[PDB]
Amino acid sequence: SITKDQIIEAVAAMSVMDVVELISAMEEKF
Amino acid sequence: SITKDQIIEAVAAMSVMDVVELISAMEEKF
Amino acid sequence: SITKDQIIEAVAAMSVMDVVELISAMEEKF
Amino acid sequence: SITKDQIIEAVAAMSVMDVVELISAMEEKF
Amino acid sequence: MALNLQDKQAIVAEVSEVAKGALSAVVADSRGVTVDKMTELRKAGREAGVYMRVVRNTLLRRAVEGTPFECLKDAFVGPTLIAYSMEHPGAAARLFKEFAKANAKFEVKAAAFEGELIPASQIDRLATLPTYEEAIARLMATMKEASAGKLVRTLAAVRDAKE
Amino acid sequence: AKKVQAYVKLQVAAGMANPSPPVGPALGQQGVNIMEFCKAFNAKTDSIEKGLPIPVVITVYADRSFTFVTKTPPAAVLLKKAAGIKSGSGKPNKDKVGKISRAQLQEIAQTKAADMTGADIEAMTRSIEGTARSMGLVVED
Repeated sequence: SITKDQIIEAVAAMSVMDVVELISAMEEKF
Repeated sequence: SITKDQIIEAVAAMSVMDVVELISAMEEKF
Repeated sequence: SITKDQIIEAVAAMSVMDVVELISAMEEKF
Repeated sequence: SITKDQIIEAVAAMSVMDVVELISAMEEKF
Repeated sequence: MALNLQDKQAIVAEVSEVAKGALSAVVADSRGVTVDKMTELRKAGREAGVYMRVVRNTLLRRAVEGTPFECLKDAFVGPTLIAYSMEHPGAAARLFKEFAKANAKFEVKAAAFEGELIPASQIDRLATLPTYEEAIARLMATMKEASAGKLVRTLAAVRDAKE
Repeated sequence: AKKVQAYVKLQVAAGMANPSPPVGPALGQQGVNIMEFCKAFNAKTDSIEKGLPIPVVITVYADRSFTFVTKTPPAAVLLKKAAGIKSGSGKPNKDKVGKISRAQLQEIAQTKAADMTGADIEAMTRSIEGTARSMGLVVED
């Protein structure tokens, strides 16, 4: 997929969702 | 939109793409 | 030997295939 | 390109060639 | 002992260790113990071997004039006391470390590690080839590329961002 | 290891541990306890076997009992269990009494891998060789 899509989403993706998203993505690998 | 399904389905962002993304996330944040 | 920009541009193999290129670089090991 | 061969041309090779590749790998990406 | 013949023997041998040798380590020994031989040659039990020798040949005009075997810039590598370390077989890998972490246990003196051949140069202690057969270190030198370097920075914010 | 603090080795066999009559008050007088010699020893000793002499370093500073790190037995007393005669030297060089070979004493040399001076597994043989020759035993190589 285009980089700007992943960037737009992972940047916005609200907050209430986002902090429970990217954090979980830090809780999956590494 | 979706979070974990598009993270698991992404798992790609070829390091050209990936690193580029990083840099362009440095064009918005940090 | 020495196929540089190409062996590294092979990163279009994404993340999971990379997990493979790590695994096989060790496995049948500890 | 096939990942298997990409690993085959890496694993059993000689270490200087490896280091020269590592340092130049610290430059291109990241 | 013996004469100039014994000399020539000692030199042609110890500097053959510098001709066909894998690596070289120059170390000044003051307060050098027997527990030193009991260190390098104990590390020779399960790790190293008889593949290693360290003679005190800092007899200089013996061990230096005795290098038509082409060790240059070594006049400067001849000051004071030195214990020559040479490897015929095996990697040049671990030996440098053995002394590096020997002398830091106070273990005599390192001569500040004056440096020796196969760079063929002056004094600095580098990390070049302790790191081989460690290639898991390269497994982590990839840094996962697109993944772990992504979970470092691309996901940095959500934990460091709300402020 | 540094140099010296304390240590002693006096004993007969592990078959009877902490013997009163052979040593007794002489097993040690330091700050080593005669009754307390029967614990930290038999802990490992009874964990492997008995009957072989086991010397050891005795490390004592200021505190109560002592700490001893055991390594290997003597290779001279290994001629009693599997070699030959129950005794020793006897009339050592006046006649050929016992005879061992290259085959035997091999795994005997192999048993101590933390106790030798050698990087050479070929060299560390001829060390124990003499240990077989102290009583005047001829070697068939």
